[PDB]
Amino acid sequence: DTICIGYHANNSTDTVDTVLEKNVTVTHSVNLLEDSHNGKLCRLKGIAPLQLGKCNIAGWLLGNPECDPLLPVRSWSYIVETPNSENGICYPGDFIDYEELREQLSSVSSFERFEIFPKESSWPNHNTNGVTAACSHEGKSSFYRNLLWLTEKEGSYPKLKNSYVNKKGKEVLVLWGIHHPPNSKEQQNLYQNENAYVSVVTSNYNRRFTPEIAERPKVRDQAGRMNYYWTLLKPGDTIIFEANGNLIAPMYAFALSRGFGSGIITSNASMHECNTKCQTPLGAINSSLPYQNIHPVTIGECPKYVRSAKLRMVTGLRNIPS
Amino acid sequence: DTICIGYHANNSTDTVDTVLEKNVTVTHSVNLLEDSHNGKLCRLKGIAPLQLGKCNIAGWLLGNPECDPLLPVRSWSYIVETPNSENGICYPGDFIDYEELREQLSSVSSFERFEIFPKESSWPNHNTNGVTAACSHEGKSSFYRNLLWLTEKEGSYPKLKNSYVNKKGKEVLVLWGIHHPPNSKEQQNLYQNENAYVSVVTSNYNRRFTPEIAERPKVRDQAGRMNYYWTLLKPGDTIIFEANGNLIAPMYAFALSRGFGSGIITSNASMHECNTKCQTPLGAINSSLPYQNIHPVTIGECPKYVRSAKLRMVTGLRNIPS
Amino acid sequence: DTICIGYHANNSTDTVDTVLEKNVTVTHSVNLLEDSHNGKLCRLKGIAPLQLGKCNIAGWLLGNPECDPLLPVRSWSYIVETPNSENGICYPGDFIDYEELREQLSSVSSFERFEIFPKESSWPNHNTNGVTAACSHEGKSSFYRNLLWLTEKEGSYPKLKNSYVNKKGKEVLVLWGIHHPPNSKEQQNLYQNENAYVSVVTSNYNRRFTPEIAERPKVRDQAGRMNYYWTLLKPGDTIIFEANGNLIAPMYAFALSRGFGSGIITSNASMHECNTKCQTPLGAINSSLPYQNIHPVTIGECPKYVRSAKLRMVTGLRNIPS
Amino acid sequence: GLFGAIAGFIEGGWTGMIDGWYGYHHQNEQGSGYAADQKSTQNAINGITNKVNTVIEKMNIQFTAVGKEFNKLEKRMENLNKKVDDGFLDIWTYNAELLVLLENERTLDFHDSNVKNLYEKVKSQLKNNAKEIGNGCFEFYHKCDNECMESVRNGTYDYPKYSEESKLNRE
Amino acid sequence: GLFGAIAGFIEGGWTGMIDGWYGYHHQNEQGSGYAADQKSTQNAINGITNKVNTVIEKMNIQFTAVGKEFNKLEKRMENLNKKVDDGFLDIWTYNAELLVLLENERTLDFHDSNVKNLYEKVKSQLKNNAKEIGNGCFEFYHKCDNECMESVRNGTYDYPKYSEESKLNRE
Amino acid sequence: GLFGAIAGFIEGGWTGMIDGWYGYHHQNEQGSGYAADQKSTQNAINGITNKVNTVIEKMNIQFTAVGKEFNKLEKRMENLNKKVDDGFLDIWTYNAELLVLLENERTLDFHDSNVKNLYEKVKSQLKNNAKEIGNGCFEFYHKCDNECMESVRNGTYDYPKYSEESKLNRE
Amino acid sequence: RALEYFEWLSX
Amino acid sequence: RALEYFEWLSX
Amino acid sequence: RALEYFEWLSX
Ligand SMILES: *[C@@H]1O[C@H](CO)[C@@H](O[C@@H]2O[C@H](CO)[C@@H](O)[C@H](O)[C@H]2NC(C)=O)[C@H](O)[C@H]1NC(C)=O
Ligand SMILES: *[C@@H]1O[C@H](CO)[C@@H](O[C@@H]2O[C@H](CO)[C@@H](O)[C@H](O)[C@H]2NC(C)=O)[C@H](O)[C@H]1NC(C)=O
Ligand SMILES: *[C@@H]1O[C@H](CO)[C@@H](O[C@@H]2O[C@H](CO)[C@@H](O)[C@H](O)[C@H]2NC(C)=O)[C@H](O)[C@H]1NC(C)=O
Ligand SMILES: *[C@@H]1O[C@H](CO)[C@@H](O)[C@H](O)[C@H]1NC(C)=O
Ligand SMILES: *[C@@H]1O[C@H](CO)[C@@H](O)[C@H](O)[C@H]1NC(C)=O
Ligand SMILES: *[C@@H]1O[C@H](CO)[C@@H](O)[C@H](O)[C@H]1NC(C)=O
Ligand SMILES: *[C@@H]1O[C@H](CO)[C@@H](O)[C@H](O)[C@H]1NC(C)=O
Ligand SMILES: *[C@@H]1O[C@H](CO)[C@@H](O)[C@H](O)[C@H]1NC(C)=O
Ligand SMILES: *[C@@H]1O[C@H](CO)[C@@H](O)[C@H](O)[C@H]1NC(C)=O
Ligand SMILES: *[C@@H]1O[C@H](CO)[C@@H](O)[C@H](O)[C@H]1NC(C)=O
Ligand SMILES: *[C@@H]1O[C@H](CO)[C@@H](O)[C@H](O)[C@H]1NC(C)=O
Ligand SMILES: *[C@@H]1O[C@H](CO)[C@@H](O)[C@H](O)[C@H]1NC(C)=O
Repeated sequence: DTICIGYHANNSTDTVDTVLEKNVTVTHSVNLLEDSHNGKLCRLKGIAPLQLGKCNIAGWLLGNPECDPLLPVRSWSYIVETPNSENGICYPGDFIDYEELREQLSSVSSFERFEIFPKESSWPNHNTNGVTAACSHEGKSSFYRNLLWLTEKEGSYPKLKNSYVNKKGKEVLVLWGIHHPPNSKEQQNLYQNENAYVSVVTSNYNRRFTPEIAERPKVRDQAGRMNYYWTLLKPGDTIIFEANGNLIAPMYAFALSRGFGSGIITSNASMHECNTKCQTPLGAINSSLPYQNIHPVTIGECPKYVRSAKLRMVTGLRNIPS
Repeated sequence: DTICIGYHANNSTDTVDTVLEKNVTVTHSVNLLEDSHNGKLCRLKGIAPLQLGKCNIAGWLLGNPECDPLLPVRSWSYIVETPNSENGICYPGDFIDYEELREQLSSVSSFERFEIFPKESSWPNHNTNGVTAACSHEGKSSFYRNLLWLTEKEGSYPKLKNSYVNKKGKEVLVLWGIHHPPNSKEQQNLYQNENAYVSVVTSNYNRRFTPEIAERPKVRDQAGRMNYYWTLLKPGDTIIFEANGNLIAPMYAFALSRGFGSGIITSNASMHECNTKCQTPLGAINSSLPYQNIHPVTIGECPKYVRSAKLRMVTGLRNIPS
Repeated sequence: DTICIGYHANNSTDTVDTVLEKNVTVTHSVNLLEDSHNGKLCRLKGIAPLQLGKCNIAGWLLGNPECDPLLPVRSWSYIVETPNSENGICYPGDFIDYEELREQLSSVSSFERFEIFPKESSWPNHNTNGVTAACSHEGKSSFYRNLLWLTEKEGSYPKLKNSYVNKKGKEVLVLWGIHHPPNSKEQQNLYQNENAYVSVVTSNYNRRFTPEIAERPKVRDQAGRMNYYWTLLKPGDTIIFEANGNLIAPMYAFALSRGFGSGIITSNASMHECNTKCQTPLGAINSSLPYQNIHPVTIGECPKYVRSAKLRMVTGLRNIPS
Repeated sequence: GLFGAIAGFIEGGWTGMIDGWYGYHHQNEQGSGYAADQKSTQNAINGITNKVNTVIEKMNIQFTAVGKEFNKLEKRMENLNKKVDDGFLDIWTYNAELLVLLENERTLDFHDSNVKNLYEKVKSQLKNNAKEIGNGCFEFYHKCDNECMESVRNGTYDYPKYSEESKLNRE
Repeated sequence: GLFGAIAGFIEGGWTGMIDGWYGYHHQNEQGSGYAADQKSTQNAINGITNKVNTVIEKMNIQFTAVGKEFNKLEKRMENLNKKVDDGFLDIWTYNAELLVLLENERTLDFHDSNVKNLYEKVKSQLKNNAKEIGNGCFEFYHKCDNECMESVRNGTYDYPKYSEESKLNRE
Repeated sequence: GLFGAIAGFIEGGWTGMIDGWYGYHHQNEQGSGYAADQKSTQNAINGITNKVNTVIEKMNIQFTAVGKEFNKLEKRMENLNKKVDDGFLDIWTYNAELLVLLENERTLDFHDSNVKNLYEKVKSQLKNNAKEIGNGCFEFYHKCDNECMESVRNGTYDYPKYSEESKLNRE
Repeated sequence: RALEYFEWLSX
Repeated sequence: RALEYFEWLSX
Repeated sequence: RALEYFEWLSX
């Protein structure tokens, strides 16, 4: 009569590494590293992302004509740019503190596009029909949907001074532009004053802009330049524009709402009818595992990114079916 | 006759966690995590902190009238601001590179407030009595203790040009201001020149300031603005001011000494007659433990901050009094 | 008859630390911490470094006369500055975005110094012989090798406008300067226009410079100033200079090639005929060990820097020859 | 392993023991068979469950983390941001891989120890009423029916009850 | 535990042994009592002292660390500074908690090993002059007075001196 | 140590065993001598080689890392860059030193375990044909020539072959 | 997580 | 630190 | 790395 003591064994082919030995076949084990995604852009906690289509942030914010127009009000969980964004700034020039603006938009969860300065109504004694071929649409020369190219009317550019009081109860993103002709002849033909200036003030913002005329290499067949500026007008505060030339005036502005967990990602994937808690530029992750090796860029509640190819924890025994 | 081998046991109720098992009662154990503070602001290695009272850094440096005046010379181990600092910049405007200035002050251990440009003596043919209601004191309209509002005298504002040679043997923080009237009428009534300018130079500093006139939303009942500037004048070097208007001149400046281990903290607690080696905004820590979960902001020789609620090391045995 | 079981022992005096016990003598052990260097500057993967001799980056780029002239074309693996670099900016003034420029040069692997605007040929109707004592060479007053001090000729300073088209097929670093006289008398004597200006444009760069006249403390016996500017002209793009005074024109520019693994180090050591895979400011490291305590600054493939004095792994047994 | 049982003096595992990690095999007149020890298996499961769960718990939820952009005159800040991201990534990859290796080693050792401890528990229960025939087996010096076997398995083996018969067979 | 002594074949601890971690209890004609083993207790104390002290030593003094401020046009730099502070905090919280857990496990194992080693040392000293009656106790096959007991405790037990009498009682 | 063999019941090492980590010493009529056990030495070497190599592998190549410069109005960014460099340095110094300490402890324990396991393997092979005379030695109850010794060393000892003679000498 | 490797475990 | 848990220890 | 501590090892 005999009794023996022994241990479990099974057919498993799971292998784990240890310090003293690599590649040990074990009976049981747990994988801690997520490596699978669904290859789709999804809703994040039930909220769809903001897709900019053919535009980047600049093209969308300035109102590039080539980009399909979005609904007046939007709410999102994250912003998606496409890698090949052909439509951005269409009239050559610098967009000041653009990166800072993107970083601001990274915590915005909603916008309302509203007419801050109505077209035919706000700039009397000035022309508002200025267009350009650098910003073409359907072949014809056009211009930014959110801005207005003010020029001389009937041989004169009278000093304008207009203002907006923010009664939206939220921050209002106001954008404008400053035009820089390549010569003084064009400066006179457009704004009738060689010593022009633009002034923009709020309670906490205070800037003055002066035309700087010089011949420049052609960009998008333009020797002139256009510098783009922006400011966030606090609730209740007032913004004042004052100019006698060169002002690319605001026409539409954005009432903004703040949120958490958002961000801007560059992605190729397509939006699908699906929901997730974790979104990467390559696809959505549905996992409760502590690590992932899919992508460093994550939106939502995601596992920690690591470079590892394998993170497998043994729980069972050294497997010896022999 | 018998002899047995056994181990210690005691009444202890200390519990520690392990990997395989949580919450194990043990005979002995050491706590590594400090979680107690005295709730007071103390001396740090025998040196009292700099308390700004009702002021923040800006209000103290500009010389806001509402803030009790400090002794001419001070030495400290750290700087304390109160959360509700009502008295800062009293006349609306931007304080350029303010954050950088705070960072400079973070390694300053002493100041001497001295008269760099004596009031009645340095700006002849100009008025020096300018005051405002935005900077009121005891009801009456007043002005910064460290600055001087130079205006026109007897219908004229002659070009001034004054200089200071630094013979303190230390860095000298010099502050000044540039005023921006809301209209040209006020510009003329104050400085008698519409094309005014201010110039400030040292061996390594070189800046020119131009008035920018425009109507602005009222801030503290002021449509005008005042931009504040600063520079550190090296030992032996000379600073030169030159202007024909809009200069808010320096009157008092600061001779500064550098030190180590200092910093600026926002705190509610009160100063007491006590001494410590480690100070947090919530209170002082007296411990030699390696970790603390009290506050991320520390001044002095402190334990490392962690989020942990518990870090207890076992030293004794698994306690089994049964 | 007897048989015994035992273990190895030897004469070794290697000691290692453990958690429960320090300083244990063992039979075998591996050192993981590299602490030896050869005290020399070496080639890195077969490419010699760029040594600036008496110059720093500023002095080399501007063309300080005191610094021996380098060959027209150079290629390197890292850039070396000496601690005591006496020759840098020789005419007092600010070098704008200098730090950013250094950071650009940190990924440059080659330069070609070429004449972008030939001396007698590009600025007709202007004098090009301007020199100064702040930039002396061999006793005589001289000037930057890469820049040209344009002044009035025959009592007049006609508006100049010159341009360069980049056909190098690489980025071209262009540097220039803006002079600021201490008084208007000198401004007139040099540039014959009190309202002078300088304009520099490319497809993506656009800046305008205005003389600012004021008396300044003497630096290197100069009350005037000279501000230095730079831009990277993309392949195919065109840079345009336009001025009626104060322009310190470019004469030589740099065609630049990008590389990886480079950097700028400050070192005392000397270049030798030797090669390494890892270079530190103190000397070269030849090791395959995972750690080093020699220096935090490394170029190439180096062990990870740690503060440790000792990192020795035991492999053998506790050594008990008793 | 560290305790010498698994892949040691007990060469291999039992594919036939399907209801636990550690267990018994018996052979007597009534027949033969496998039966896992639940007290030890359930202790090991509790332990390793708590180990896995702590490895998961120590890693916090990674909330939103996306890239930033910098203009052509902010190369230093861009490289510093990159330096930060790469540093943190190195450190976490290192931490994860190392923790998994260490804990794997300790887990195999833990199992080895459980098997050895079970064996020793049985040995000390049986004393000289049986002999160690190697490979983790005991040969009784007496008849051990199902009830006897079960008394051994649930830790209530009655040594005096079989001491005489065992002494006789051992002679 | 890993070595099977503490909470193992030696079920519980002794509240009555107040002068050490590991020790003895004896019973003879002269009486009974507890006496800790100092050689092993003092070795364990040395070890664990060095462990605690190294855990403290590896953490450097945290010198002054305060927040910075950023204007409304420096959001990126503010978020990068925050990212740095939060990253370092995560890593140190992780490191601290993990190190404490690991070392706690190893400490309990260390104690278990010390008790087992002491037991085995005694067993090997006594050989067949006594019998293992379980629970970590030995029953002598001979009279063992205070002097004998002490010889066992300080590792100088004279086996041949009692071999005959033991052989007779063991029969 | 943790398993009680090295610096334990086997007090010291052998300077005379020059061809391995663990081994034997024998004494019979034909003479005496040392001979290392290769099966265990080679297993230990494999293990520790893999340990060292992983400690090296887990540390990636440190590519180019140099300082940056900041103007007098960028103190915050300079201090943030410094904060980053110092933080990463603290963390890596900590990680390195701790990993080396932990692994050293485990390595000594590993050796201790190998020696104990070898001893137990021999003991279980010999059974009552020899007696444990302490210090890791066995005294045979029979004549054990070179061939017998080698059978013990390479794990093929024939117990029944010497059982009778041993029984007689043991009496 | 729960390790349901055997069917009589408690969790 | 010192572990004064028993009164005959050496430190 | 390779630990050539004895001369009959395999690596
Ligand atoms: C890791 O171990 C696995 C076994 O668990 C090895 O895979 C086996 O390799 C042998 C030899 O080629 C094959 O006959 C088996 O069919 C393999 N098993 C499986 C499940 O694939 C593997 O070779 C080892 N790898 C390393 C790198 O050591
Ligand atoms: C951790 O263990 C402690 C024991 O050390 C537990 O506290 C005991 O819980 C029982 C059950 O409620 C009480 O009867 C005792 O009075 C408690 N002791 C003390 C000192 O409070 C505790 O429940 C355990 N906690 C966890 C989360 O496992
Ligand atoms: C660490 O251990 C070494 C032994 O490996 C000690 O060095 C020995 O110290 C004794 C006492 O002074 C000397 O007689 C020996 O000659 C030393 N050996 C060598 C090789 O130098 C050393 O003292 C220990 N150090 C610490 C800090 O514990
Ligand atoms: C192993 O065998 C089980 C049955 O015992 C079977 O369910 C399973 O599919 C097999 N696993 C693999 C991976 O072959
Ligand atoms: C995630 O996957 C699990 C596994 O099937 C499933 O239970 C759950 O419904 C999924 N959730 C989402 C949001 O996809
Ligand atoms: C435990 O008992 C000791 C006396 O042995 C006594 O001093 C102590 O106060 C008790 N501790 C607690 C926490 O009850
Ligand atoms: C800190 O606390 C300890 C504990 O009582 C005391 O010895 C020491 O004097 C205290 N020091 C200070 C500065 O409070
Ligand atoms: C130790 O002895 C060996 C010979 O066994 C000799 O080669 C070696 O040089 C000695 N080592 C030292 C450090 O004394
Ligand atoms: C580095 O040192 C090793 C050790 O002698 C040598 O084999 C190798 O040639 C050296 N390489 C260089 C580049 O110095
Ligand atoms: C095992 O012991 C238990 C007592 O805990 C006893 O009731 C049981 O009957 C024994 N085994 C069986 C089921 O015979
Ligand atoms: C224990 O042994 C020591 C020798 O080391 C001996 O002197 C002592 O007397 C023994 N115990 C006692 C105190 O009887
Ligand atoms: C040891 O055993 C082997 C069989 O594996 C046998 O061939 C050999 O002869 C034995 N030892 C010697 C060399 O006598």
